[PDB]
Amino acid sequence: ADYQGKNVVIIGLGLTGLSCVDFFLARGVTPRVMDTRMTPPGLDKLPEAVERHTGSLNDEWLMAADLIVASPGIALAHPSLSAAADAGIEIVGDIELFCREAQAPIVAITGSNGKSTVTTLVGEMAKAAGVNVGVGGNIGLPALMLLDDECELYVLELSSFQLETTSSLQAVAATILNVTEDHMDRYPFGLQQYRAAKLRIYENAKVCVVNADDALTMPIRCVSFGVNMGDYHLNETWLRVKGEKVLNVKEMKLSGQHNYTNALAALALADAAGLPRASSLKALTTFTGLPHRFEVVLEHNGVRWINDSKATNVGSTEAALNGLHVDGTLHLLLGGDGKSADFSPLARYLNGDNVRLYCFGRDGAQLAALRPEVAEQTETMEQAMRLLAPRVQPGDMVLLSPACASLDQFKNFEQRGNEFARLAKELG
Ligand SMILES: CC(=O)N[C@H]1[C@@H](OP(=O)(O)OP(=O)(O)OC[C@H]2O[C@@H](n3ccc(=O)[nH]c3=O)[C@H](O)[C@@H]2O)O[C@H](CO)[C@@H](O)[C@@H]1O[C@H](C)C(=O)N[C@@H](C)C(=O)O
Repeated sequence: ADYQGKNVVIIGLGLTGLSCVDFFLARGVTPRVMDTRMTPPGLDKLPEAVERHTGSLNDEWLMAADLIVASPGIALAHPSLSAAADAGIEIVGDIELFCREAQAPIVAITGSNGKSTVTTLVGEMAKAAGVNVGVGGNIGLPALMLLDDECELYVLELSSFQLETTSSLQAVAATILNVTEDHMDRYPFGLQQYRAAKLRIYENAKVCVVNADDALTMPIRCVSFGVNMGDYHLNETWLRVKGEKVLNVKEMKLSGQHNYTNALAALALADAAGLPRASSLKALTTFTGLPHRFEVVLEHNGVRWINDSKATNVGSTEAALNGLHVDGTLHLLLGGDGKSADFSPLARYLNGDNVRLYCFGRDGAQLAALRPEVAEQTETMEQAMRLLAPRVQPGDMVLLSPACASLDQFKNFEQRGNEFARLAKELG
């Protein structure tokens, strides 16, 4: 697309907003940038020639714009932004800008849990085939920074927020891995509205890949994956495609059923994107996992300290707890900004004599109320760690799986996971 001479306004001075500033500058367009945060993180890195407005949205800028580029962290329902939409002013996000520019097939992945794992796996499968692949999006590397003429395949992790502002995505293969309650602070029409954002990923997708065990992943036919059913399903555990064994999961470094269905989803996408299955299976055997995703950061004196800081919603923490074997006591850390989630689905995991909860952050009290007689509540994760650490015995597990966003107290979930790992190494 061509932006020359257009009045471009970017909302968001984070990672996305900075990559858009550079995008436009490289195209001979100086945008203006605003953010409702008084001192947003990207303020320091903004080129000096770019006008910026912080502490609020600027309606004079918004109503004057030819194009508004909204970072995923601003709600389209923001009254300033709905006013501009009502005036007919075009509003896109960075993924939309990317789709207009990208000149290779895109594999697009969203879901409440499993997103980064499946995105990375497809990237590894591409690489195993010798394909020049760009991997980014919500996984952390702004998509516009992937744009490269030598690139042969793009693998995008996409959030519901990013999908809301995207209209030009025509994925070669698209999946919603699963839909579970998240971001309810951004969706006042609840689960179905959230689901509706995610369902945009299927629009104009050549192959849609659905979770046969999750009805909400299906369009209101798709290739399916599931546990007992699906085109890609599980059979010691085997990955199968239509009844034929393709991989004994003992070859995988990843474990857990939810990761075997992740592997199925990734293989489905890779097959649809045309990647050779043999090299795709190869990548499945090499991939060791992601940082902050059920990551053992210390195993010492018969205790494992596990960094699952990436568990920022209830479904993710369920995937940690569901089927979890612990020889002694599980010391479970929960806490942060729960984004108005119902935490009560976690209750069925917290029974018995071998569980201790340490709840912190903004929604610490609602987390501790899950089972009051086994729960401590502190203000911070550090206080919680120093509380639990004396109590830890050989055989125990210490699990940070906080079911919450970290934004109330931390820069991001990575920072939260790093601080846990330092304290584990200190106290363990
Ligand atoms: C909230 C969000 O969608 N974050 C994704 C985004 O990061 P970026 O730094 O660009 O975010 P942003 O849009 O500036 O928003 C960050 C924070 O700033 C706040 N913010 C943002 C703009 C504004 O004017 N006002 C304001 O208060 C937001 O509400 C949010 O609390 O773009 C990055 C590159 O694509 C992503 O990696 C990053 O995903 C993270 C890791 C995430 O938490 N995503 C959510 C959606 C999730 O996975 O569930």
